Amino acid sequence: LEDLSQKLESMLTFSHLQQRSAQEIVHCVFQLLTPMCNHLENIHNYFQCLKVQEYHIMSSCYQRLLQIFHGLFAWSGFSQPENQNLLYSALHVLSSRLKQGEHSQPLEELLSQSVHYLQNFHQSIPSFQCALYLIRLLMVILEKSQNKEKIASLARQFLCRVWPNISNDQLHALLCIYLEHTESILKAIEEIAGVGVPELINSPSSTFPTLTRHTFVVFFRVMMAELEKTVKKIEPGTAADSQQIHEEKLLYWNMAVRDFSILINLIKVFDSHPVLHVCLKYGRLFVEAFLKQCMPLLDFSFRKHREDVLSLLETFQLDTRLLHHLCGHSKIHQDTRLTQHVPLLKKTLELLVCRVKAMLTLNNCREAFWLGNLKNRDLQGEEIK
Amino acid sequence: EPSSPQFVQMLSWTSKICKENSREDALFCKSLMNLLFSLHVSYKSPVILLRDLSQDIHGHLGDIDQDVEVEKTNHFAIVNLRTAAPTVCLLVLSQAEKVLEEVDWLITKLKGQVPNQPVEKAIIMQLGTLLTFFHELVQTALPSGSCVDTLLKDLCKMYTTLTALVRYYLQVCQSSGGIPKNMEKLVKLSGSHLTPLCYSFISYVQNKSKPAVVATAMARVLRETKPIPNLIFAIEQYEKFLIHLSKKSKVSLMQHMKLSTSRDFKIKGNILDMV
Amino acid sequence: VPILDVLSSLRLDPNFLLKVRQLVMDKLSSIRLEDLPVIIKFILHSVTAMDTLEVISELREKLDLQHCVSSGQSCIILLFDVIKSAIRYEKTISEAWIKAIENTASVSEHKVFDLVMLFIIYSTNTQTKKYIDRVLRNKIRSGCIQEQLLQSTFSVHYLVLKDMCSSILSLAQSLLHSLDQSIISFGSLLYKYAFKFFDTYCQQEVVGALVTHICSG
Amino acid sequence: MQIFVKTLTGKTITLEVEPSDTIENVKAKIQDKEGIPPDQQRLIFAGKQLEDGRTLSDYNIQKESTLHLVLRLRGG
Amino acid sequence: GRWDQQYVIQLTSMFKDVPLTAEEVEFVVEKALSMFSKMNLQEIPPLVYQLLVLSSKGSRKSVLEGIIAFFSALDKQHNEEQSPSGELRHVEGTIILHIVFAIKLDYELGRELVKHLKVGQQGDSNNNLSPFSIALLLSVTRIQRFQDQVLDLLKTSVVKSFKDLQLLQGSKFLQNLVPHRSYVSTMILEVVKNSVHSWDHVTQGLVELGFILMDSYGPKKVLPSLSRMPNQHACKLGANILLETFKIHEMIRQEILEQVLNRVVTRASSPISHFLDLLSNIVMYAPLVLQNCSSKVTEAFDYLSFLPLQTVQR
DNA sequence: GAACGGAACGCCTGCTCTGAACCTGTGCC
DNA sequence: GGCACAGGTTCAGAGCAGGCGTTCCGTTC
Repeated sequence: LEDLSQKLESMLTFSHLQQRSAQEIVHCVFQLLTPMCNHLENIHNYFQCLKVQEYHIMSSCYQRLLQIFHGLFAWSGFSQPENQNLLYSALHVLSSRLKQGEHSQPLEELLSQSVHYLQNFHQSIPSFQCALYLIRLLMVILEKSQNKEKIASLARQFLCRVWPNISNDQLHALLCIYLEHTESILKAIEEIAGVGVPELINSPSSTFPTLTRHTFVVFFRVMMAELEKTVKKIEPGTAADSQQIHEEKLLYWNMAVRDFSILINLIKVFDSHPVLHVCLKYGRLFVEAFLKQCMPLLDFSFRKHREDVLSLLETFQLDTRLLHHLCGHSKIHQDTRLTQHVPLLKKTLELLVCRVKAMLTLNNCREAFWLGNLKNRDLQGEEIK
Repeated sequence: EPSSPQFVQMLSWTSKICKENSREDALFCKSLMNLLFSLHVSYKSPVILLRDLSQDIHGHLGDIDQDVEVEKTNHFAIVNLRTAAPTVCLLVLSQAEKVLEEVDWLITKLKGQVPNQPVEKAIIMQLGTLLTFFHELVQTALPSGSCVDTLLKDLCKMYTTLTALVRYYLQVCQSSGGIPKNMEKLVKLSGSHLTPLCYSFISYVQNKSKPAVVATAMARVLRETKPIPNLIFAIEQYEKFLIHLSKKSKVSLMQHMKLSTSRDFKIKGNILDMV
Repeated sequence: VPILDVLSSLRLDPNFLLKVRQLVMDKLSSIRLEDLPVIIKFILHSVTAMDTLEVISELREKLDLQHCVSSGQSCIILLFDVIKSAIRYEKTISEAWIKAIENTASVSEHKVFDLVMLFIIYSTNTQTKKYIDRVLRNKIRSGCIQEQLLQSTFSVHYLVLKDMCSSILSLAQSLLHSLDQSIISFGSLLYKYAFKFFDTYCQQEVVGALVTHICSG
Repeated sequence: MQIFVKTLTGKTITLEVEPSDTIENVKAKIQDKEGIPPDQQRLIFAGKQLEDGRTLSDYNIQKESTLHLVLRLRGG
Repeated sequence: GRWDQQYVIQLTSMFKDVPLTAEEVEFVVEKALSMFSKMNLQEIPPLVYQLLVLSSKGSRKSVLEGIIAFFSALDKQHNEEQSPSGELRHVEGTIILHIVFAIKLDYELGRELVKHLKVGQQGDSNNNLSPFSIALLLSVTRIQRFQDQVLDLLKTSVVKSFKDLQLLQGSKFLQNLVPHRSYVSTMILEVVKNSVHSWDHVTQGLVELGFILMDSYGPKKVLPSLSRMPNQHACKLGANILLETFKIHEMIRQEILEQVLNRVVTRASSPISHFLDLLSNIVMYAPLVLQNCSSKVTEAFDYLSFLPLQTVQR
């Protein structure tokens, strides 16, 4: 199976192989894998429901199998219709791995049967990588259609289990998969950021484990990136759009902003190179999204829905300030690696200021825009001199 | 011919007219000055010229502190409250830009090489002189119009040029172990005189606030946003490259400069009357 | 028709000219082939600067070029010679044409005449080559211009492009350099059919060009 | 009349021929006095690749003027 | 060890077949290139052949550096002796031809060459180039893969030469600092002046460059100084090249003229003044050739209604 | 000795250079 | 009290440079 996974990886994403077409190889592989490695997969499940070197081997076999399945099912010749008769026979096989009689069945029903079969492995698995392959497999089976909830429950189980080491990138990919399928990204980070704390309270390893003093980094990274990606998707309409839609947009904004505030406040406890490296690199992206896709809405809904906007901006100052402090901190402890990403941040903040000025300028309240220079603090709260 | 005595007496006479006469017309003044630069540059650099003028502007127009007592009209006569604000600011600023083009051009040529010593020396003397120019300008209560935008975009040009000088020095001092004292003194000046004022200037411009098609209003306002940010970005980028050089010199160039001042805003109880 | 010869060759106001232009354009598809080049020549120097996109679109959607299909191929060569005489300098019509067809890149039912014109105008104007280049590189990408058009193109409209060998070959060469194997596929199909239906000189030229792309790129 | 050729080993070689004679004649003489056939030869004067059907009058080639050779091995 | 100046080529060729490091190929090439000075001339090209095919597996930039230093310095020696040719330029031509033909195999050499003579920062274009290097590049041009990059290089090299000279002239400070190097325009005309020595694989490239310049940098914004003044010294150099080329090379005067007339005729949508000024200058040198383009001449006279007035008149 | 940060060659974005015309403001008849 | 010239401004286009995206080597534990 090491050998066969090597060959598929080469072929899709070794000479005697390459003198054949992918279609030929996959066409043969249906007959060369499906019913008889399904037996072997079932046998692994039987074993893993329950000397150590065999266990290591059997885990390796399990991941190699599922890797083969993913390498199979993601073939871009199942996009085109020719290889899809093959897929219909394959699905027939996977469904008939439990139950027979439902012949020439609707495609989607057969998908449900296959994935419902693939559900039952969730507890057997010993290691991370297996889980990941399984999930990626399911997701690429399922896109042939709501169903996110099943992926989400599964991902949450496999983020929440014990996992007796683990490499960061695996987890990165798993949590990307979690968050892009969850209902509410915002309350997800909020839950996880009232839980970034018990890493400090309890264990010098939490109630959401896979969260060592190491692993915080990757959580943070993904929470920042996926949040910034989320809010970028919003389109501000016009005053033709109802106050109602504006209200829910603003609440959405407000939740995202306080989320961001909560994220950034975690820097004082977790000072390092790379956690800083993240908030610098991501903060600017957040703010830019805020400029390009809030400010026009505020221009629209100023004169009616103003007090919300003022609470919003006032709140947003209270981490903007932290970010400026961070820039200063980064300059003082003269760390090349962080300072690289300062000046675009700076430039981005001042541009926020000036955009607000312009925002009032349109609404005929320009003179009210007063400035004040800022006290110089570190991250904790001083007036450093 | 530039070196010919007739060029020389001509230039000198011109300068006497510029030292002598008020002459409250604008264009007349503008034409004289343009004449003067277009001669002078063929003779030698125009910076001490620029310095004298900037001082005279400061003396005539005011200061942002509203409380420093100053007059240096004696230098160059062709100034009033009518003359010097919306005209001569621009003109002298456009001459400074020509200087900064010349110097960035030198610097590119030096990185070309990889002769050097007098090159750098002349560059630094130039830069320091007109850095002093910018000092006397930046303390000034200019108007909210064009000359103010012009100045921001010439500062950006300034800092950028310094950044380029610094980047030159990166590629040198790593090989040898350098920063001759001139450059140090220059950065000392860049910190002390210019930068903190820059921030104070911006306080002035932004706090200074005192019918138009909505789409073209959008065009106007969004054109009005960029330069101050582009300034920031240039400053910070000076600072960043200093850090690098600090790391690769065994010197704190940042012991000279200061914690970068930054700007938080507010809103007040005026919106109420407007609605 | 000889009225149109005369009237085309006269000083007349653009308003009566526009009247008679419509008196022609209503009677386009109701005609034999024999008469069309002298008609079309008149039409090519009846247009304004502002009725250019409208009349190119009107014309291009109205025509057959296939109902007529050894007087057929001979009088279509004369039609194309009339087109060669009008495209050469009147850029207000040539750019109008380029942009009249790029704007009809939505519908994949745009036909032989659209590509014949691409080749002719690519050969014609040294200057507007790269707008054509970019238009076709976007066009090809959309699941538009495909083989079957090229097939019939070179199957019937070969005598016109028989002359424009190196035009085709330059296009092909410029295609095969880049990525997006659709590009490369089409540029290869171009060589194949071009080599197929053309003279032995053309064939000699093709293989020369091919071995050049081989030793070189 | 006398002329020179030099090659990839630096074998300065002296060729006696009339200027009205042609280039393939010199290739024959190279096959004769040096054993190198014509088709492998590539003859140059002063940055011009010399063809067969020409002569030394065509290229203004004169007494003791030095030619250059290489071995154009098709395969190698 | 000291090298018997006669039989050093064979010695050099011995290093060819031994597989060496970069260090040992570097040692041999640097010493063997230092040997160039203390020789007769005519032995050098086949030496260069062996150097090159060895240089295919080692340090090649080093060889080109040494080559160009050698030939640029000696060109300047000749120039100062002027203010020893009929062999010298001949050997140069042959060398150029060798290196072109060797690039014909290995293209990495092409890219390493061009990186060496990449202007990049403009001050490199005041130590990079000589007339000799330029001649090299214009000979290189003939490879269809290299007719873009080389010409973008020469073109943009020439425009930046003029942007420097304009800016230097309009300052005195800079004149008090710098001593005037050579500027690309005058190098290119020395080359053309010295193309009488009659290697003509250049001349097609030259022609091509002249046409590029006049095509690109000719009045199109004109139907300032920055966009105007040093993109007219370009055009003028184009036309100046062609006219000068034309006075020397009686093989070429036909093809120039057919291309020019194609340019004059098909356009006159665009302004083509520079071309007609050129054409007048050409004919006023030697009208006889215009018998040979009698064909295109008479073809124009069928188009001479559809052309506008000024065209026709000049 | 390994990994993570510094580093190089190409394409797209956007920003700038420039021109041209409209329009509106001021001074003189 | 109105008309003409100027100057600002703005838009449209086009062209080009730099930064990030992919891919690899140095430096610091």
